Amino acid sequence: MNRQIVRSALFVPATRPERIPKALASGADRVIVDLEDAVEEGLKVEARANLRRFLVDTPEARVLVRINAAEHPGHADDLALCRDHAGVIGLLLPKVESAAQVRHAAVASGKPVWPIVESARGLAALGEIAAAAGVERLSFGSLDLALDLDLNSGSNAAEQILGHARYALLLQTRLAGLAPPLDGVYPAIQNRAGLVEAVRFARDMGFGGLLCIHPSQVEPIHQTLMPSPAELEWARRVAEAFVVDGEMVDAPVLGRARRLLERAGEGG
Amino acid sequence: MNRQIVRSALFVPATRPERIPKALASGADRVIVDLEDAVEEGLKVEARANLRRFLVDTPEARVLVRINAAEHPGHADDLALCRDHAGVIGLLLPKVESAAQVRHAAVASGKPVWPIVESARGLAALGEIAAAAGVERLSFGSLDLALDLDLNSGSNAAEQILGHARYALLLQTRLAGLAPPLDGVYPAIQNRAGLVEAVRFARDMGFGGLLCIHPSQVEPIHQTLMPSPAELEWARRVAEAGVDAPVLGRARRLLERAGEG
Amino acid sequence: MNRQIVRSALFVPATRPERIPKALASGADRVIVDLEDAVEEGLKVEARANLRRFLVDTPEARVLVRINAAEHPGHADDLALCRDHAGVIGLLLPKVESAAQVRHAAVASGKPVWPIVESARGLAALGEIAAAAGVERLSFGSLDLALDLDLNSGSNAAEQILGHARYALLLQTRLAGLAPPLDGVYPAIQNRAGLVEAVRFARDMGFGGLLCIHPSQVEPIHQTLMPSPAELEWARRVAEDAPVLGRARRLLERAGE
Repeated sequence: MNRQIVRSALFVPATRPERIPKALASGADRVIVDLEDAVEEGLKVEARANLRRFLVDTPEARVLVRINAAEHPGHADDLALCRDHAGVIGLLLPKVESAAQVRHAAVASGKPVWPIVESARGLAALGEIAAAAGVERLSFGSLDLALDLDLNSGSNAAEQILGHARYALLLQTRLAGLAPPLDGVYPAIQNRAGLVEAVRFARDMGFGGLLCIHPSQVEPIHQTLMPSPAELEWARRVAEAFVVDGEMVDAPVLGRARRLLERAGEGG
Repeated sequence: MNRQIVRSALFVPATRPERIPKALASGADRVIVDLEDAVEEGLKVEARANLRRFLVDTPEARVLVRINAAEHPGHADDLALCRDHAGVIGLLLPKVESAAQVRHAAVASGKPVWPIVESARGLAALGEIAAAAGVERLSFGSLDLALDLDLNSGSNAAEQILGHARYALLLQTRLAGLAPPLDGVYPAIQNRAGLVEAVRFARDMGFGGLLCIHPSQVEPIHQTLMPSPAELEWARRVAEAGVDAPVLGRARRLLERAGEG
Repeated sequence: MNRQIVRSALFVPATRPERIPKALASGADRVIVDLEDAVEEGLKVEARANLRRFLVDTPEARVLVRINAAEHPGHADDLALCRDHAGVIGLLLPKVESAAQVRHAAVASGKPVWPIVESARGLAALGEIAAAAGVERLSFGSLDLALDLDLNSGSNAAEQILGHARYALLLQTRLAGLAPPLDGVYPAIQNRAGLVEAVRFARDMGFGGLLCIHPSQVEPIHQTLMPSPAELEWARRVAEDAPVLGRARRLLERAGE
């Protein structure tokens, strides 16, 4: 919901509507139907129609939508689509650089916004962005930010620089009282070992999950985020409950126990 | 005093005043009597009484006091204890989240304040906190910060995040012209090798010392901060002569790190 | 060029004017004649004259000049030297701490300014510094910053802190639209392996090049920055999107074209 951990948010282009149910069947916590960078300019109207048809034909489906930003002439149409279909439970706003951009998207759609930091200018304004009314949680465009800062993506030095963006997302999350952020996409679909390392690092620094681009990435993300059997056995008992193994059942312990349950996908 | 290196600041819970003597004789640069985290809510009123009894009974003792946070009902009573006893030479303000909290504590106690940065809010306001009137030096609550940001304490990623926080504390120390800061408590009392690593890393990035939780940690901390014989020879000469401001200042820093401030 | 990659900027002390021609033939992208730290206080006036005579005697020479900081009594004379010689194509301003220091140097010299961030104060005011009129690009004074922050130079902890400071230069470069910055001097002239690693790390985080202190450092810097065969192929084609043109140009400049 607007406060649980999202372990995985899987992109699927609106140009491939047959892949939308496949994305939903992958077990990803959230599916993001993309109308933005994965859809060539000449196919945006067709893509929007494809998404409309999916939502009308599958009313129980729940998805996020990555819309075109305000500079694009289809921004209003994208927002209207988000506004008019109950199945759209939030939208990703790319290239976010101001609080105003967020508010416009949140009010026009009436839906929660996930600002995606993709530039240095967005990072510099993250304080105001994160504090904007309508923001659910933050994420960032790892590749896009690397390009904006002329980094050699994948290098240790680039990761050190991206660490600043990560720190900012984590700090602003806490300051603004947002839901757990998502780490950026790990693009090497064939490198399962590398994905696991990326997930471990994100988890260890307080991210709830990762943005992802192929159904095959879901299993390893979920596996790496999963707490131990012992932590879950304890967490479940603490959730129900009070003295549970010694400590009291206070907000810090429920927040702890309930965070374990959400990392295991046993929230709500 | 308000400018020297403090290599070690050892905590002793106010519920255990019988342990204060050992702390004061451990060689620790400062002893901190704690009224906060190490004292259960139900025993805070009592713990405050124990400290007050220790101060009156031991008028020569010199200690720091870690008071309860600003939003705690006992904050005023903690500040009154710090104000009324000459043996209290400063107070640690936990969970500092604004310059305004520092000012209230500084004016009410009339004693130097040591803000402990241990929350995101604290980091966000570190510029104004460090520059507030009454601040002696900053300290880092690494474990509390880790909890506040949901970090996996001890992991490589967590250490990267804590690096961002340490950088803020060190940069603001310099900008605000504060005395050398203290790095966080290393909790593994039975892991000397771990402690030594934590001290050397802290020292290498400009920290003056570490907060500590058991007398046995004082010796390894002091040993790891002790400058080499070479540094001390050179330092004692530059001191006797007192060569520009920064250079002479570094000579003193070496002498203080050797406990010859 | 005021917006190209500078792969290497080689320091030569003004007390050694005879070494300037060697530095200018080393292949270094820029030569920096130093009037600051490499010159003892008692020789600064003599050194300034050495440079002036060198510039008068050698009009085709193109150099940067590292002047004395704003608070040094010779700051005005150093600036006048930069103003009066057409061969001075820019100046390095040490221990920059305000936009006002940059504007003073830029107006008094009429030349581009290269602020050197070497103090906590400079870091704190970097947004204003980077945005000041006359700034070409930023450079990092890692050894002087390590002194200002009481770091143990060369240690892991010190490099972690320095990394945080490097980020500020990289971020402000992008926000202020400056030319590619230069990373700090790698002091171990005899450790070629360590130099190569320092250059690779710098390049990977977005630095255009390194400040250097010996001509033997130039070749390894240029070789480490040299893109692969495929990267240039693509770069040469795109030469013969606006941000893509920027990346293509960056590649060619890293290859010395």
